[PDB]
Amino acid sequence: PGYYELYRRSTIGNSLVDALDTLISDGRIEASLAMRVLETFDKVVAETLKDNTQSKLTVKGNLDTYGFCDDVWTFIVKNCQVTVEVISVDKLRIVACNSKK
Amino acid sequence: SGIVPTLQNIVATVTLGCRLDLKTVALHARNAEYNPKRFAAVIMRIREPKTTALIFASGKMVVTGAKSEDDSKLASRKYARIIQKIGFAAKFTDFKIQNIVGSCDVKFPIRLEGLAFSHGTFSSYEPELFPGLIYRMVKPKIVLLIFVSGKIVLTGAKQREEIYQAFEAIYPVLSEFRKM
Amino acid sequence: SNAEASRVYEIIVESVVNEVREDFENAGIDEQTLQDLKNIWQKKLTETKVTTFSWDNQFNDYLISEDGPDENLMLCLYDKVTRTKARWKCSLKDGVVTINRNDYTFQKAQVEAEWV
DNA sequence: CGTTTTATATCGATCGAT
DNA sequence: ATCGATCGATATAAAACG
Repeated sequence: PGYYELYRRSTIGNSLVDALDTLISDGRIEASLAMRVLETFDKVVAETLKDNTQSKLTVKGNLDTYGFCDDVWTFIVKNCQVTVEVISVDKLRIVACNSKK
Repeated sequence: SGIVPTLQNIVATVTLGCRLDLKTVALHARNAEYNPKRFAAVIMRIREPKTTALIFASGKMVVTGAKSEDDSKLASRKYARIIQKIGFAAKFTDFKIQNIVGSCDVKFPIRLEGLAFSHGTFSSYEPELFPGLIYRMVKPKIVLLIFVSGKIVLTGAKQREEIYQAFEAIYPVLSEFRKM
Repeated sequence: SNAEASRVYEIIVESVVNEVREDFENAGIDEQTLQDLKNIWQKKLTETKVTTFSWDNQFNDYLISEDGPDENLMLCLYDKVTRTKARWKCSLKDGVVTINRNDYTFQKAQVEAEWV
């Protein structure tokens, strides 16, 4: 009964893992508490991106690799144009989960 | 006739002779998709020759999209080679082409309903369902999809020669119902 | 660089701290430690420099195969994936992406890549 | 039964778009 | 509400198989 954990691999999620690990190594918290924070994070990111996101970007390029396993799509786009709101990107890994249960 | 149908698709089967963990294949092969909930096989594609393979847990697979007998065997060998490279005792066995599809263009229009009424026992035409006329040829046993445009689809062949013989046989009747 | 991303990040850290305050108390860990987590979390974020924060002034083959501040990575949800021949079209939503040390967040993303 | 390929073509759609 | 548009059938052969 939870949310996807892919977001822990993002910049903000990875920073949280860092902060969480320093407190664990300092013995300021237990690893279990750290894991519980990560699981709350998963929820909060999913809700924050759903309710406080407005931008709509688009990616155009050559699909170098694709993959679909366990209800997860992975794409490696090379030599593409990412337009936000235009960005040139040599390589871009896209990992996505199902919007449905 | 002066025209030679173009082979557009060849379906072949290959027994790799060894059980497979589809979940593992999907994990180590690139361009692979595995969704057992809808199909109990791993779908994998390669670029040379541009084809798509259906790999099963039984170790057997189907290779589609090939445009020549050679590309089909060649592509089949690459898929088997990947399965091996992943870690299975896969072998290239029982290669066999199961279906060849070809298309043509006689260049002229065709009065389909006249062709259907004339060859009622072989053709089924009902634009409501499908715009093309379905001609079920007896010898060779090839199914043709005849369109008003002059475009011809021939399928059901196991030898590329059957597509050719099927087209030669139908050309006279196609010509007979040419809109002119 | 990106206002939206900045906003989303700040909302996430403040929101996560509120959601776990109850678990810290339940674990015997005091409020200062929770705050410490927020602080270290904030510092780390600033160190990455993927966008600017309101607290920044305080911190003056055929087989599968990388991941770091230099990997351009998009993590998100998918509405529908479809391909015709070698032309793929991906409708994405609620995602975040790091492109050349800069972060962006999106409501919707449209992908059009050709597998060739 | 579902999935894949592929040529071919027509009839509703929803479809951003007037 | 209306466009050119792309979208999901519709039809064909055939194998794999849970």
